[PDB]
Amino acid sequence: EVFNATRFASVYAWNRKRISNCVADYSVLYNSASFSTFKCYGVSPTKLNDLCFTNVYADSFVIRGDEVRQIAPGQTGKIADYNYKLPDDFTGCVIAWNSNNLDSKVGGNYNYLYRLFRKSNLKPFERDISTEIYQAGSTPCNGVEGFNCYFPLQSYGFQPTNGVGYQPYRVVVLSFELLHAPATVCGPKKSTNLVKNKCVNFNFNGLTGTGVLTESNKKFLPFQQFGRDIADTTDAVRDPQ
Amino acid sequence: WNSNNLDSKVGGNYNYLYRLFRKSNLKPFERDISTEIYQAGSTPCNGVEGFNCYFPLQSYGFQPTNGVGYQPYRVVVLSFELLHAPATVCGPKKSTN
Amino acid sequence: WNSNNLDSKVGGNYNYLYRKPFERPLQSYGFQPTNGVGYQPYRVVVLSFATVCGPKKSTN
Amino acid sequence: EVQLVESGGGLVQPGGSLRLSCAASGFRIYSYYSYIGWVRRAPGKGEELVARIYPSSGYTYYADSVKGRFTISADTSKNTAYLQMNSLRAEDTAVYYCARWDFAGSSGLDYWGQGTLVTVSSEVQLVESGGGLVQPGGSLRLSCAASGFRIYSYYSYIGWVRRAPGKGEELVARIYPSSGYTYYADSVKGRFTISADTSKNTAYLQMNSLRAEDTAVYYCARWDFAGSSGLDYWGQGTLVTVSSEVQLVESGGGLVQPGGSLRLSCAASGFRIYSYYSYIGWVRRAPGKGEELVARIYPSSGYTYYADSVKGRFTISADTSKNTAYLQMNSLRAEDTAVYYCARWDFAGSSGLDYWGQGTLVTVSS
Repeated sequence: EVFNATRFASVYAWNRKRISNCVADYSVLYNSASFSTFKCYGVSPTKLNDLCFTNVYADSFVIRGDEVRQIAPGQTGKIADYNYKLPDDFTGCVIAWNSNNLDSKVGGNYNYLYRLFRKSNLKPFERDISTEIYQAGSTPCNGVEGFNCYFPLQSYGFQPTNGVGYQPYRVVVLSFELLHAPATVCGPKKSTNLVKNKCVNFNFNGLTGTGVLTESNKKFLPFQQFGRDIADTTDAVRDPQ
Repeated sequence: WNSNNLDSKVGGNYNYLYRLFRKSNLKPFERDISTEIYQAGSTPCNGVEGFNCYFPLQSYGFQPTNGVGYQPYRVVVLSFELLHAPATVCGPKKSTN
Repeated sequence: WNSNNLDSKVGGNYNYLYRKPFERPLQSYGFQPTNGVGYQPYRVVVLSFATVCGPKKSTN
Repeated sequence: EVQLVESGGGLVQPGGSLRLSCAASGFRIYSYYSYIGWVRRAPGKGEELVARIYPSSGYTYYADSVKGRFTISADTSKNTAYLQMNSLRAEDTAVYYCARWDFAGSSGLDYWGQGTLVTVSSEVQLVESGGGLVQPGGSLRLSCAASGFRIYSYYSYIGWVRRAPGKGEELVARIYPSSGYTYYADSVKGRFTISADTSKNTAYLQMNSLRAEDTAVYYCARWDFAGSSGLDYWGQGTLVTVSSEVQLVESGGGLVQPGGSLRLSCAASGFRIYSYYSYIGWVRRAPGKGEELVARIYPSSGYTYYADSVKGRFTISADTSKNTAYLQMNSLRAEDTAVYYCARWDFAGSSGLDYWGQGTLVTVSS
């Protein structure tokens, strides 16, 4: 619904889609080979299927192909600094593909805006939709253009005739959040039955280890999902089903 | 800055010259004070002026009566060099009590 | 390696024919001993480049 | 290398229009989101922003003083910015300049063109008069008005040229009012004075102590400040009288009796047969027929090829020291009457016959 969305946001005003209460198959996205870029930080595109997460956020927008490379941790540039940035501590996936048959036309598809001018650089997940005329020089702009005064948001003239670097690309960035909270999202992973009083390997909603899964009376508060030993290791779980 | 009270006079201040011809453009901070006749056309100049042959320099006829774009301006350009030599040109120190 | 005294022939050495990297309609080359370099044949050998090691040099 | 280059100024009638053009040299506009606009400086004013075009974003922006009249456009193939100024008024007289703003996070106009003057008022000619008859020892004054340009303020210099009967043009004098200097030719120094009146925009030549040898048609000419230069605009003149490979070239055709033989020869012009692997064959066209192949020789490869209709009778050969192709036709029959032509087949990797010879007729009869 995001990747094949018919409409993407202007990058200066990139959209954020909340994905929750679902099964997340990422192997179907990765191996579709529809993407030119599918760069996952920390955890590979097909391994993150083993992680559940409580929330997944899909940041959806259109940029020029030459700016796709700026959507990464530690980067600078007109998109990384003024339209859409990623944090150094990014463990998500940057997925991008050519949309030269969707977001471009002869004469130019100007539906997508981006920021050139900003008083300061963006925080990793900041969005900035101000229409104030940027003052580059010494003369107050007072809302209008003039010498060293220029409206900060311009369209990308996306045309099918552009070389690849200026063809439009659709970019979706997937941020995956692991909280103390129970998962609402799991990968395409089948469950089995519980076994007690035997040594087993286990996986409880993404929590793994080896031990004997006996039943107990630990008085977990209604909202607690896991317990702890004197060693501060997990010594109990609540079964996710 | 404007020097229309220094480098101009009624009748014309002709104390300043500039080059109208040069075989090629100057390199940054190049100076060119040659006095050979520039050959603008095909006719050999052989050291003298004539059709399509001109002395490369010209005077600026500076007058107080010129419009602003033709009034003389004094220009000083500050070229700041970082050499292996010790720094010797530094602004004032921001000292306090 | 010039072969003007080996392959070239006065009446023309026409036994070498000519017409995708390393691919292995045709006319021959008129190699001739009395002609200039353009028509002097060369033995051309191309070395594309573990199984093949040169010598280890040594001393006393 | 990187610069803004502009032209297109001139004189325009109020209510009409003028178009300016500024080329992007050393850089491109569209592909770098570089923005090129126009700025003007009206007499009595400093710089005023007029318009900016961003081909890469598809937008044009304008200053309030020109909105509704001026259009800014660009040609991304020609990499040139243009300003189309419609409905011009006298108040729009200004030197127009092009300027460069790169995309950003601040920016500004760092690169500038040279500027050109747009005059809007209610086309260049040098207009002269003052010729006539003067007696030796007397004097005559010529006058050349500058129409469409200004001598002092546009650095357009005016000189004089004379052409005596039986002679070509000889430079007489030059005046440069913008520098305050005059120059003379050696033949008139000490007698002729050149002057100008900048309030009349007119150049004058005062010729004293004229002699019969000074009879000439005198002309005025313009020399703009300038590298290369020359005299483009000239006055009409007035008379001052002072008084009291490739081709295959071929021959060898003619009449041969059947059972006999005939030899044809083509000289290779424009190329060399052996050294460039250019192969020469023969094609014939019999009366009542179109072209038929006869033979091809490759002396540089040692090969010959023949058409089925001549195999066993015709031999093709070449002499590489004469750069000439030959056809030896033995046992000729009446059926072999044809105009024979040479054709060139270069080695390729397909090829064909592009260059053809002149042709010659071979008649076989009794």
